[PDB]
Amino acid sequence: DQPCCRALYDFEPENEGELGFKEGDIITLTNQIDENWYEGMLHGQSGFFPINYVEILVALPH
Amino acid sequence: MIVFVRFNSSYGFPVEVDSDTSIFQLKEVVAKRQGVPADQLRVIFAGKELQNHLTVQNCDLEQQSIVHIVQRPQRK
Repeated sequence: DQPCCRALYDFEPENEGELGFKEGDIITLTNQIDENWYEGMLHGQSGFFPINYVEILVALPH
Repeated sequence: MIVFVRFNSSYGFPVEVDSDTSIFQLKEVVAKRQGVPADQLRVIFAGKELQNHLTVQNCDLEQQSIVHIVQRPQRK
């Protein structure tokens, strides 16, 4: 029910606010920032990550 | 050598490269194709992000290998 995304690739945070995750990790998608940045939470940590780096299990209401 | 480039798509287009080809070059191939800055493109192979100054014979890139090249946004 909760929109979640699957980490298709490894994403290491290089900037402040970026959400780091490893390949195969499930991120709790909660919002969209723009056409390339997604907002979500992982292990309690909140931040943004690229849309083309993850898979969409449950799409957002549109 | 043939390498399959995938840009956020399901499939991958085969590009003919050589042993001394650098990642930068492979990136430019997509840059001129999608009209996207080469400095904003990243190459991922086998769950590993390849460094721009890396060459074919300096990585685990072999014949008929597929790579995922996409535009990685940066917020600064």
